[PDB]
Amino acid sequence: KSDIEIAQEAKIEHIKDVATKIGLCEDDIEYYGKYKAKIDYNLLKRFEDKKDAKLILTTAINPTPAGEGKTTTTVGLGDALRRLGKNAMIALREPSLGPVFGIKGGAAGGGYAQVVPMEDINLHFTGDFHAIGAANNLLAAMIDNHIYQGNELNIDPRRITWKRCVDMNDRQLRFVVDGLGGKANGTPREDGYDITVASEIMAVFCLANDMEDLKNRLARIIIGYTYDGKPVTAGQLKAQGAMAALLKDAFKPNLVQTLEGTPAFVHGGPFANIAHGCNSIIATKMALKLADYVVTEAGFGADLGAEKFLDIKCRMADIRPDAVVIVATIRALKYNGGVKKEDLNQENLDALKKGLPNLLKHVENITEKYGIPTVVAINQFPTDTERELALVQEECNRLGVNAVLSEVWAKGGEGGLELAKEVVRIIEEGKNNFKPIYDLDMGIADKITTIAKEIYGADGVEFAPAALKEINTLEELGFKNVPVCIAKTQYSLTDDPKLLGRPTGFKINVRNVKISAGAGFVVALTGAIMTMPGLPKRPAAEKIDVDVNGKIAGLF
Amino acid sequence: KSDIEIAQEAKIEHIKDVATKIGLCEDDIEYYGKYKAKIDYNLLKRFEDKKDAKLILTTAINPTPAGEGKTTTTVGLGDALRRLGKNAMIALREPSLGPVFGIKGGAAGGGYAQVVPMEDINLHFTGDFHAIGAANNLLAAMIDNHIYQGNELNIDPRRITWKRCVDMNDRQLRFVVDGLGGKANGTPREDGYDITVASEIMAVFCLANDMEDLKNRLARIIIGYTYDGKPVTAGQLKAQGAMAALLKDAFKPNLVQTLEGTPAFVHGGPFANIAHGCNSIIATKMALKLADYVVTEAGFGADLGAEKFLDIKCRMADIRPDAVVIVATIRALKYNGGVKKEDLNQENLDALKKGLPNLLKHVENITEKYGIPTVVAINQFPTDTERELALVQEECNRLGVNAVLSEVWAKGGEGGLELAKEVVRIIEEGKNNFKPIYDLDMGIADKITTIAKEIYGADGVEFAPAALKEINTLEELGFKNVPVCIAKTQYSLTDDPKLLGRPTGFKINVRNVKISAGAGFVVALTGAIMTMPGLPKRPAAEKIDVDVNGKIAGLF
Ligand SMILES: [K+]
Ligand SMILES: [K+]
Ligand SMILES: [K+]
Ligand SMILES: [K+]
Repeated sequence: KSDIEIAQEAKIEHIKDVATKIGLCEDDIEYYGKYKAKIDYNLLKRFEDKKDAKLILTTAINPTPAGEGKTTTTVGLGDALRRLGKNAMIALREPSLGPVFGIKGGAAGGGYAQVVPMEDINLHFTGDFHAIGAANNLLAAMIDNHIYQGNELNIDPRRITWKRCVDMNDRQLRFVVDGLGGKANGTPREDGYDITVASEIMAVFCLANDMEDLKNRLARIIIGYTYDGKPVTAGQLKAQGAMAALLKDAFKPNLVQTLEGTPAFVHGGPFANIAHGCNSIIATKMALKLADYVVTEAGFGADLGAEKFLDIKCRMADIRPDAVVIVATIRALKYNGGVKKEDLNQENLDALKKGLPNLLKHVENITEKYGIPTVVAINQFPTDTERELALVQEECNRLGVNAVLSEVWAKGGEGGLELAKEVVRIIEEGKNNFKPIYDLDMGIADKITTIAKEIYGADGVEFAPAALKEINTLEELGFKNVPVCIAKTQYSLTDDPKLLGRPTGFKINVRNVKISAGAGFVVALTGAIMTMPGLPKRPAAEKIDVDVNGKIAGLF
Repeated sequence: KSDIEIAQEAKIEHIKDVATKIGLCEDDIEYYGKYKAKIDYNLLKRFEDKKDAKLILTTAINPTPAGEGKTTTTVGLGDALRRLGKNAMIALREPSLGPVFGIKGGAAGGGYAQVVPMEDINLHFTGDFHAIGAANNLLAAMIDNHIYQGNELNIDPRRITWKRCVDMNDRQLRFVVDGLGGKANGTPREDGYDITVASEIMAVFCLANDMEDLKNRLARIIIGYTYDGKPVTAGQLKAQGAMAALLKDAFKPNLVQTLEGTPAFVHGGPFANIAHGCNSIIATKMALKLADYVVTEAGFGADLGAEKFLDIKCRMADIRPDAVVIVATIRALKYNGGVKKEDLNQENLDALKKGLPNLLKHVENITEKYGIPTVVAINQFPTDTERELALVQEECNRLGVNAVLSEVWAKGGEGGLELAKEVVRIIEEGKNNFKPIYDLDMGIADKITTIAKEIYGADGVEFAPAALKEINTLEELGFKNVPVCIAKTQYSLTDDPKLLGRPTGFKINVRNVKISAGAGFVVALTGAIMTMPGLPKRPAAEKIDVDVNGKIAGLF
């Protein structure tokens, strides 16, 4: 009935047998128990000529309180594809350790569309996030040590942008002063902690093509500035070698499985606002060699995660999407029309009509702006009536797109058969003219404007004076030709979370612009950003427990 | 040939095949690749009424700038016992991650007496220290959250004794102020970081009998005090279940091997000054059920590690040592006699006899105070003369103990055959009257006095006023009947590191006394303690590197 019940009651295959389904020898894998394995990244060099699998991006409409979660569809579509005899696998992100102790934690997907072992994935898993945190904190220690030991690079300690990290929900570490207790114990400065997944190490980890590229990106990281305002890099500190060493094992993608034994890579986990919201390039590229179909996803709605998957990841990974699945629900669209959280169980075509343009804007963006075959996945809910479901299908058909019902949550891979059938159809029959919505040689401001106008539907962008200054400085430093990562709210196409549906007559306000040199993109900031979540009054930690066997209870 | 070259060239068995030597099937072990495995701690409870293996404690004379073992002897002796057809295994500590990036990694042992894989052990290994850190930092976050959300327990944030941690040599975190940035972001307070291995979680982890005992020790931890001076525990914050959950897999002992395939547990790693300097109780007790002989060790010289192994660990684990090996070198003895670091290669029987009393005191302690069969191990060195060796043997025999030559560094197991014979002999023939040198009934000050008097050969102890008040306070809080852990210099029997040989007519100055309630012992402080070491001018990290293939270089 519950997710954990279904997970712990399911009969699961040994990971070797899962690895066999994607043509991996037992010399290619390293066991972490019977149900987890790391796959060596060096084998990707052997498949240099094999040609990529069909790539299916699961995205969604702007998230709402009604549902939803697109991962059940990602898992389900992978399960359904294998039930139709296709050699398919999936690539997901790994979840952060911190929130599990705040707000319980949950399944990668849910119902009969999950990945397992759930307990391991929601704790240490294979240790990647620890390795990522250790790299981040080595760099922090080496920055301060260099200053402490003489400061030949002339780093202004007040201008260190690099932050420490920990994978806990600890608001107490948001703003600190460290290096206190006299000259024997450091150099006093203002500092702060991000949760590990927010570190630039994570974005670099997830965007590296190979171990060589990983080290190059690490060296490229800008940790701060000199007294005269010159960037100082991790390479100047000779830190990249040691950081790569700490990430040697972690960089190997993790093989797990769905409930129905579909191979699954769970690897990496950056944010979808201040970063790109996708799982590792190494895992995606490796999955594209070892299978015939690959279903992956990007965080939040298609205005953020998909936009960044297509305009950042695809171009850095040199991969091309063959299909997009835009997940949605009737309830969510009624919410976009004006219906209150409590009143969503009642039929309302007029609200559905008013809030449906949110989906249509997304469907329009993928088909018309990006030029990719698209299908809409409607997750079934008891409340839904035929009239409601028909209007969605009707409006999607006006854009030349099918809206298929999905019951992957209740019925697993069977519930995704019709979706899977349609996905295969649009791959074979649908026209694909994919290209990123902007060219790399465009100016940073123009790129931010392009995404704002083309994807969000804005009249334009209002840059603050500080933003304009920062852009000029970044272009002066030689970063004009990198992609753009806009940090804004997920709940609306605009930068105002209240404006639901398909807002018009609006502009985006960019307050600041900051480079992530390792990641290789510029972050454009709109509102306030949370990089370190806190715990609630009654943390879920209080009800987590162990004893005989262990047997960890209270996680879910 | 360097240590890393020996380890890299050695032909090593599959851990399955190592495990079978101590009666373990694949269903008992949990792989971490081909060469590492975790063994379930619950396995111990079905060997309930099996008789314990022969327990051998490897210890040493006081450390010197020269060298002396100690681990090489522990590893080589295990190898030697197996060569004699005995079912022997070893238990060692895991090294901290931080120091590796400052002053390079080191072999678990040395020469031809190593434990492998060396690289993995000097990095993340099986992830235990990350888990231990996560538990520590979860508790920190829960303390601050509780205060932040209302502080029903009435914790005075200025009297929080619990510290955050990280496994990096970062002096910048020794003294901090956190909780800044206004009321949305915490409560301002003074704070600090320990290196992870100094966390009390490490001591609790290492002293827990089982999961039930682990959870009870965790809940028992005092994290600070209320505004009216009452202790506040992790139990009251309801964090023990969550911390236990983080430590579930970590608490399972790690199985690895020596170069000659001798089974080896590597588990836990606390300091030998502010803690007891032994590997985990769970690994030792579990080794005692799976083998016929178990060789283990404690940090620093017998005045520290052995004292704490015998007076703290043994009583808590309910184990009895059968033999003790005191490792020593001629050069180290001559250094105790006043010879300089540079002039040790020349023969000097005058200095040898002058510094021999250090060894004689340790031999006297183990044989007369503790009443355990003892053998002295002399690690061979080319410059040692026959007359020097003869003097040491004569003096040892004067106290009814043999000094056996050990060549385990150069010759491996073969070099320790003669030691193993003598170890087997003193077990069967030697009179064993083992008892700790103090009963738990005794008061805290008397317990401290007894150790100084008996083990260090002190005239007594000068307790500072603060120490006297702290001892009384603790006894009133109900901590009178707990063991005592004296933090002092390792280089001398006294608290003055300059005083070599066998000093007489001295007293130990105890400035403070602090409780580790989870660990279940009291810490007596003499001098200054470093719980967070710094990086040097040119960190080893600078020469650590990875190539295109992911091969790590420069770690050693
Ligand atoms: K995790
Ligand atoms: K800063
Ligand atoms: K380690
Ligand atoms: K404090």
